[PDB]
Amino acid sequence: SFSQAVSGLNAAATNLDVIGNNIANSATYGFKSGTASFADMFAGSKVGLGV
Amino acid sequence: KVAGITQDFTDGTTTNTGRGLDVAISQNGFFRLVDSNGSVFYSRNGQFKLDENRNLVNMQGMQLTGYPATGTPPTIQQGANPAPITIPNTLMAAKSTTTASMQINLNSTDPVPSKTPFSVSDADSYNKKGTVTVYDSQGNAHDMNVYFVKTKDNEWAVYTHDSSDPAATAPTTASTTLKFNENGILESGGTVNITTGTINGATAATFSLSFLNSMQQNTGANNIVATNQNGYKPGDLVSYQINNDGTVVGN
Amino acid sequence: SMQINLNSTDPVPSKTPFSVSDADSYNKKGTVTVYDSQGNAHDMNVYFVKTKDNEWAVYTHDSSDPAATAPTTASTTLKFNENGILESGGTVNITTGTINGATAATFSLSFLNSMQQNTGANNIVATNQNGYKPGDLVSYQINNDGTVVGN
Amino acid sequence: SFSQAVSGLNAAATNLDVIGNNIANSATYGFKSGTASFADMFAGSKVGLGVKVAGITQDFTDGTTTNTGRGLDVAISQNGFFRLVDSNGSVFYSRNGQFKLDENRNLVNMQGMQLTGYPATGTPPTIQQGANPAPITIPNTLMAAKSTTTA
Amino acid sequence: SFSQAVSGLNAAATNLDVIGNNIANSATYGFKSGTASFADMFAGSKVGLGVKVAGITQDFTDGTTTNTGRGLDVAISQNGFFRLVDSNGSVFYSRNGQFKL
Amino acid sequence: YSNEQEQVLGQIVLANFANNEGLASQGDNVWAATQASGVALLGTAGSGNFGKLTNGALEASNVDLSKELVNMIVAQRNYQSNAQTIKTQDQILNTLVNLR
Amino acid sequence: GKLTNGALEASNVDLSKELVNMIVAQRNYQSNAQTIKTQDQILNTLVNLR
Amino acid sequence: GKLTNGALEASNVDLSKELVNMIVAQRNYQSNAQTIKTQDQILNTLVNLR
Repeated sequence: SFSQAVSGLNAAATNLDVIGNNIANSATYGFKSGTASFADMFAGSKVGLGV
Repeated sequence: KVAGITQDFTDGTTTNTGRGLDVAISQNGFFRLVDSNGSVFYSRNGQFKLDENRNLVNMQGMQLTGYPATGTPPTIQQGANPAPITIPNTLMAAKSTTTASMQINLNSTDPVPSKTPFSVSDADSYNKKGTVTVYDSQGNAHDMNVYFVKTKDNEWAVYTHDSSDPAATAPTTASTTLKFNENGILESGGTVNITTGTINGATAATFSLSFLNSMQQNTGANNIVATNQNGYKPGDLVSYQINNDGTVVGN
Repeated sequence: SMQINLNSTDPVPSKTPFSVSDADSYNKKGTVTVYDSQGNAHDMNVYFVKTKDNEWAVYTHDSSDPAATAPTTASTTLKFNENGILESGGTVNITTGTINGATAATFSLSFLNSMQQNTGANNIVATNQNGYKPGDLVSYQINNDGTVVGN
Repeated sequence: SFSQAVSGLNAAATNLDVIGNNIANSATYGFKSGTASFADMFAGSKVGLGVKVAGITQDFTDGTTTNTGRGLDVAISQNGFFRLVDSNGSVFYSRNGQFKLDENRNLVNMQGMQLTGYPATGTPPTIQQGANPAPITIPNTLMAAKSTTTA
Repeated sequence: SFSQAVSGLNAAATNLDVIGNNIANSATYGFKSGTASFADMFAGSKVGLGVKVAGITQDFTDGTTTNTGRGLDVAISQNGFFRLVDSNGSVFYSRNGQFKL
Repeated sequence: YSNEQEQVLGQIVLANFANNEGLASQGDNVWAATQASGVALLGTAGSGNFGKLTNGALEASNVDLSKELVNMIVAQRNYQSNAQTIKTQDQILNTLVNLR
Repeated sequence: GKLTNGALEASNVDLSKELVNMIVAQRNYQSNAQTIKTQDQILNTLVNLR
Repeated sequence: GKLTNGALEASNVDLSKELVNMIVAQRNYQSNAQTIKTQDQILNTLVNLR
């Protein structure tokens, strides 16, 4: 369904904007890089349901 | 004959919603609610708002019922009966400091302070100045300076002075004395019921200061590694969370 | 009722004696809107001055009555303990003024659960009063308990 | 029979209307997202009777913050709300910070509704925080010179 | 249902042609840019009505003053405006000093 | 000012509510307080429950049109499934009538 | 102000920001096109159900 | 008002607003076609009794 897709779609959106922030704050003194750590979704069903 | 319409109770796909007050389970549990009629109902929806009275309701205004937060520290009570839980703007009142502890690591190579008798205006009268900021029965700030003076081998005079009290005198009579073993471990003198000063109609804090886990270094600096206490300021409210196992906490 | 947290480190105000127009003559001004039997709004200004440690001279003024006398007596006195618990003078009756040929409103003002804050300012937490304007109609609802209501 | 699905059609039509509003209100500053909330009907019958919209709510997260060099574009990032007033004296609340001056040099939004602020009275003025909001007039009033007291 | 989205359409078109103005108006002297600003419409219903222009407001920060060898090329580098009258005596206010004799 | 001394001309009051969700949005970026919103408590920037402010930066909208574009098609498909359950209700009533 | 005589003022646009703002205007125009075409085809299946 | 020299006055129609108005007009045309359709078949179930 659409839930794994939207979860996934967002994950990529927040990862893209974080690494765009890392490109934008390049050579700004004392800036630290940011990485978006993700984690998968599960529930009572055996099949996975997103990130 | 239609034998009856059965629900199925497998959990749906839990959906990550960026809102804060949107807690939904994924097992066979059931949220507990009540309406204004006085009848207890059971739901599973995660849409949780709060009224103008700031009690947590569903979208239909039916109040969530939960185990209360009773005591100071607020905990569960031995009647085990849930109640409509609220998030108030009633401020967190301060309580006097009762247990404060400061851990210290003092070098054993430190010479005895020269300029005797003790003075709080003389840095060469003590070996180490430390600060612990305690709070009294009303709860204003008290920057208790504690003072470490090497008397002799493995023995350290410990003086106390409220810098926040302009009406207080300097410490000249001994508050306590850390006496260490041969091994550098604290033997005795690691506790004192010490009373603060009295400021602006707030009566003084009378707290148990402890020096446990302190140890005498051999070469280094006089170093405070860990201070802790149970006194604080009146915090009104900032935010709140639904914790992951069900309870609600308030920043 | 006006529940309000009071700064314990507020000084006694430098402007002495009390003034209703001069801002530095009091610690904090608050406003509660009350209503009479005719229905006109009276803006009761509560004035908090601190007398010494842990009690407050509370003066009241009916600023919606322009012909009213300035208060020079104590409307009440908020007394606090060492823990900031309200002690006495936390509930007082008070008459308002009249204007446009109305009747005087008299109400019980309540300061219960007012705490004395250590560090901060004086901030009004919650006021509630049972007086209200006249209202013609906006809506009308049929609640599920067979009770018809108008709003 | 038909009631379940006509309720579902009305629910999806309100849902599409809300999210079409939200797509239309992209990149308008201070807009907060629309969200629908649904619930199912029941009765003494064990079968179900459709879906009602339990209510339309907003999404109260923070938007992203775009640094604009215009100094009269004050925004906030936490729970607060700007307190505006209109020409009719009615109080409103908003988060759109696109603030003009008008002719009379008090801070309006780009609609014309004036801000409210705690005024500053004296020489030199301080925050007269008496919980009494007033429209922030920012005039061309001349700095009245004062005397030296401590050189 | 539909009017919200066509409101979003002509709002984005108002964005697009004021931005196409400013791009077409780039690198002339003494123009100060335009900016479209919006607001949502609502009614008694809690559901929406789309978006309108709140207005086309101009930014009034200074452009970078460029050196030019012609002497009749004045330019304010602050918050003043010139003053101009015409053959019909009406007052007008400018910002560039393309001042021919 | 021109003598290079500044004087405070006021402070922008922020306001919070019991709940944000009870706010009845009026016909602008404006919201308005209600009975359902709770009466607004007022203050300044950074005191307790209140908002840390910024100077020239402006707050963009919070919509993510990826989630909006993926929600319109799920509302669209369950709209069409609601259309098909009234469609098959029509067909079962049609074969209910003309059975004789 | 404070006038200079040789220097003449250039424009106010920073055309990087305008050239990146036209793209955002283009794409939320296209998403508004998406919601009118989806209201078109939901009303299409609202007719043709019989 | 202020007459101009060489600029022409282009058209009033914003064609997106008309392209959605033709959509809503044609679909409630189709809805009117469905009510004459159901009036047709309730008339032939009124006729074909005998």
